[PDB]
Amino acid sequence: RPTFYRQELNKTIWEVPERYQNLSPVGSGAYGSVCAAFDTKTGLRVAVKKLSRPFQSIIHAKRTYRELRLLKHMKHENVIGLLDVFTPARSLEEFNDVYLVTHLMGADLNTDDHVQFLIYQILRGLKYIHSADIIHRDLKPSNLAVNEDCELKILDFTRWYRAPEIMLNWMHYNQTVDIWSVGCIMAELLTGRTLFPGTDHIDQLKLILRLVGTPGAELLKKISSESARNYIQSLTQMPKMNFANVFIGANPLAVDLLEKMLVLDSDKRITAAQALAHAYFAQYHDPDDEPVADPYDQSFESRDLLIDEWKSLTYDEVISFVPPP
Ligand SMILES: Cc1ccc(-n2nc(C(C)(C)C)cc2NC(=O)Nc2ccc(OCCN3CCOCC3)c3ccccc23)cc1
Repeated sequence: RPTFYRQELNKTIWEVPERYQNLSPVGSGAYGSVCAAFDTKTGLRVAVKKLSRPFQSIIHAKRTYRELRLLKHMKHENVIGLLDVFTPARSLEEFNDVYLVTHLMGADLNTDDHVQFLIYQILRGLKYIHSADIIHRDLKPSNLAVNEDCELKILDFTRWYRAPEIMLNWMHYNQTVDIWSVGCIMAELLTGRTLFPGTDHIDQLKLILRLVGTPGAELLKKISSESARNYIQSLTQMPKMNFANVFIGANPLAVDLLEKMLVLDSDKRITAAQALAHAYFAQYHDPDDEPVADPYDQSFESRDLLIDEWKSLTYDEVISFVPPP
């Protein structure tokens, strides 16, 4: 048990071990608040997350446990991972706050070579997480860490990048909702503008159908919601657009990979595994270093336990954490 020192950053207090210095507020909000700091034990700059009120409700305590256990299983280059994780209390009774650490990467994702490297790393990071049965569901430029080397990591701190089959609100889509999010990002990189800046769910939907055109008899026969079907079918029939003319001036392999990422039928959208195998990442693909992730247990997701129960479980995770080599 190292020396823990206290300090009031923003409207918040911070009680972290001596080894972390130059605590510089970087961001706060709906999650906890992050501070950039320097790790004298390893010489590296880090990002430290102080989870808000870890266990103020059952949703807070469950969510807490869910972040810790994920990041504790996440070990990939193109995916945020756990350097350290600590707290100032000894014994479960005193356990009140949790802090997380990671490689300070600087800047958020917010040149055909640059969109080539950049996007390749997202799909590489996605295939991995997805291979563990995890779906980001919140993929957007602000959730993509990138250093000056253009090296990019995925994390999770709009509707604009959300998949169609979840604007209407589906109860069980697939992992490719993430692939749609990528296609939206790749389009922003190449053009500079937000593909679908819908002002509302319904608006956003109009926007999306304008480019991709409205559903076919095959897709339509795949929606249970009369409401959802009634909303879509109730929109003026629209011809899908000529992506070529939409993204004129871009490498036609990038245009072609897009056509495969922005398909309304999640059942016919390209997966990450498959995306990496596109000709657009020929200069970067290598099937021998696009790893998958060990098996991830999220059966806990299904249960409803007491806050103290969720709390103990997390206490446990903390103390059983082993730092990377
Ligand atoms: C409940 C919950 C469960 C899971 C998540 N979740 N899911 C993912 C995956 C899917 C991408 C693996 C990632 C996360 N969690 C995070 O992305 N958490 C974080 C966000 C931003 C951070 O630092 C921001 C500062 N930024 C980082 C890089 O350096 C520059 C600044 C963090 C710093 C230290 C520890 C966690 C951080 C989130 C919440």
